Amino acid sequence: TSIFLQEWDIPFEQLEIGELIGKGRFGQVYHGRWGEVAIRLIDIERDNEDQLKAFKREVMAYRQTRHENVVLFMGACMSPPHLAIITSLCKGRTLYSVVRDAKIVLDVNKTRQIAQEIVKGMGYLHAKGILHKDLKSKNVFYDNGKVVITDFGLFSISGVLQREDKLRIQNGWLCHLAPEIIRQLSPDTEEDKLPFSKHSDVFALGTIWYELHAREWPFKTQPAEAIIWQMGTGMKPNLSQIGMGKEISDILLFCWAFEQEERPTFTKLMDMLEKLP
Amino acid sequence: DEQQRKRLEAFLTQKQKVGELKDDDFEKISELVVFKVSHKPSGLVMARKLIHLEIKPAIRNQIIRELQVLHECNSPYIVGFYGAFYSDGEISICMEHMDGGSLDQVLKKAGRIPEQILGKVSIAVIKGLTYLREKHKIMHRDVKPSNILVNSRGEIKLCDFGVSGQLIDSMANSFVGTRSYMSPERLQGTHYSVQSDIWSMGLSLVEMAVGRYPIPPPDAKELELMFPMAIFELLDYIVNEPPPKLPSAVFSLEFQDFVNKCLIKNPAERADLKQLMVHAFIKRSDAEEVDFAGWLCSTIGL
Ligand SMILES: Nc1ncnc2c1ncn2[C@@H]1O[C@H](COP(=O)(O)OP(=O)(O)NP(=O)(O)O)[C@@H](O)[C@H]1O
Ligand SMILES: Nc1ncnc2c1ncn2[C@@H]1O[C@H](COP(=O)(O)OP(=O)(O)NP(=O)(O)O)[C@@H](O)[C@H]1O
Ligand SMILES: O=C(NOC[C@H](O)CO)c1ccc(F)c(F)c1Nc1ccc(I)cc1F
Ligand SMILES: [Mg+2]
Ligand SMILES: [Mg+2]
Repeated sequence: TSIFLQEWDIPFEQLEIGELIGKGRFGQVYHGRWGEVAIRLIDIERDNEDQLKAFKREVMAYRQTRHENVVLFMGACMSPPHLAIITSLCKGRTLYSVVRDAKIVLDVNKTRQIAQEIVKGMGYLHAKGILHKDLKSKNVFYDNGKVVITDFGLFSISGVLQREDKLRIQNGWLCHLAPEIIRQLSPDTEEDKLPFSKHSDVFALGTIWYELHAREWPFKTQPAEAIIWQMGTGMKPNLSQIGMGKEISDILLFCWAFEQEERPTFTKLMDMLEKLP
Repeated sequence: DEQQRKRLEAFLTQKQKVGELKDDDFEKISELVVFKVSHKPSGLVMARKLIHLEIKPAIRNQIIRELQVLHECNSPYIVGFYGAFYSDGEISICMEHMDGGSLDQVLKKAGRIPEQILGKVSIAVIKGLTYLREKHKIMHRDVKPSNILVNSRGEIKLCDFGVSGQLIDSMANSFVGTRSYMSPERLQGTHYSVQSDIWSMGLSLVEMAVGRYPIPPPDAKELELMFPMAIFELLDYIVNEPPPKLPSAVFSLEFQDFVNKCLIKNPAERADLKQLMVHAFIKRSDAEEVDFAGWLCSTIGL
């Protein structure tokens, strides 16, 4: 019914909580001291206690993870109604902030390398049997060539959808969802029961690949309802309007494939990215 | 109308009774997120809508400049505007308080809205959209019953139209539900104009006439009694299936043809504002004596 912090392999003596790092839909993220650390405080309503113990096993699954491209899960303590997820602190800035910085060059070579790093980390998480379910630029950190993935698996326990008969969509969420998921969205759909898969994570990386070169999300102009219908019927943009070659556009065509089985695995995707000019 | 000019000018005699607006001027009266508020530097009772944005000052300055043009637009068919200020992470839009509310909650109060009232509603909505396009080169972009307001004076006015392009982008999250009034061409991502607003009006009119959101259409049993669907299923139904239509028994031919011309899928074939202006339905409705204020106060309770 509870998880303690002495259960963890990281030797834990004291934990200092500092300033808030930023606003977020899921919990609060504070600075911490252990070395510096990142603390995410979550609250549980003391209901769906079977979904609660499933959260415990998903956390114990995080324990067996260690990879250079994956944020270091360091601990998690649970004293209901309060939960806390403690991960290593990422220096630098999020890929979302880097891609939207005019003072930073993103040539084709660096974008190929950044993509390959995310693929390596996502391949590790898939090999360990872990779905990210919320891969995006705000959950990737880049510090002068160091690329780390963040916030994998939180979406299952998240509750970011919570009006009457009206589902909340934030701007960048829809364009990362594969068509099989987009067709499922409903005003009373919940994150725990959405058909996520390894193919859906590959679709989300395809969105990041578009974002790396266009320096903006796809469907930037259009409202949410138009995005839902267009992505559901399988309409997708390309990168030729900015003058990108076929090699860089084939990446999208494979990752954004309408049928799940046509999307490559991350190992195959790593092969494809190695062969770019 | 001569009368409409008077109340418009009387609205501008209330315009300078305040100069600037900030938070401490207002006391929360009630909830209608929009709030009925009592202003104290001036005796006006106002409607204050607050939009939550966490964003840097420079773009908000751009937002306020774009919102100040509402001081310029004035019409008996669009609701009046007092001012727009920023305070504590929410930007405020101050407008007239209309004691009748929106058409969606008065339809919730009544059973169904009769044809004669909907005729006057059509005339005012058409002239309101015509005013915005011809005088200010803006389209509404969000026509639906929840943003058409009424009052005990008997005037009906449009609100919540897209005047600021940056405010559309600055909103962090949208709320997508089971009722959609978006035109088929907008859902498919093609070029659109006020023709989309005309579709939205037509779909709003049939919903208010029958008392139910008309997509998907009701079966035979539900149509007699009157007298679980995913979001993508509804949107694809709007795009691919034939548009909704009024029952042929209870409504006049002029009204049925009016909404049919508004709900043509091809926006080039859909009637424009001028064609509507001369459609036999609103020529007939314009020359009719209906006490709109009496229908409102008697059925709602004011
Ligand atoms: N490991 C980390 N190191 C440093 N900052 C972090 C870390 N994880 C999250 N943050 C920051 O904490 C804030 C909140 O994060 P988070 O709750 O994940 O929201 P987000 O992913 O950035 N956007 P969203 O999930 O759509 O609400 C953001 O400013 C993040 O950049
Ligand atoms: N100016 C107003 N005068 C009187 N009632 C109003 C006014 N503006 C809004 N309302 C009422 O308050 C409600 C809030 O409207 P609004 O904030 O636009 O949300 P909504 O119309 O319900 N749906 P949406 O506009 O898509 O968020 C409306 O449905 C009306 O019932
Ligand atoms: O209320 C608005 N709703 O738009 C919703 C978005 O289109 C979709 O989320 C809106 C949008 C743009 C803008 F510039 C405004 F001033 C708006 N509000 C608004 C406009 C005119 C009056 I008189 C009173 C008002 F309160
Ligand atoms: Mg996150
Ligand atoms: Mg509104």
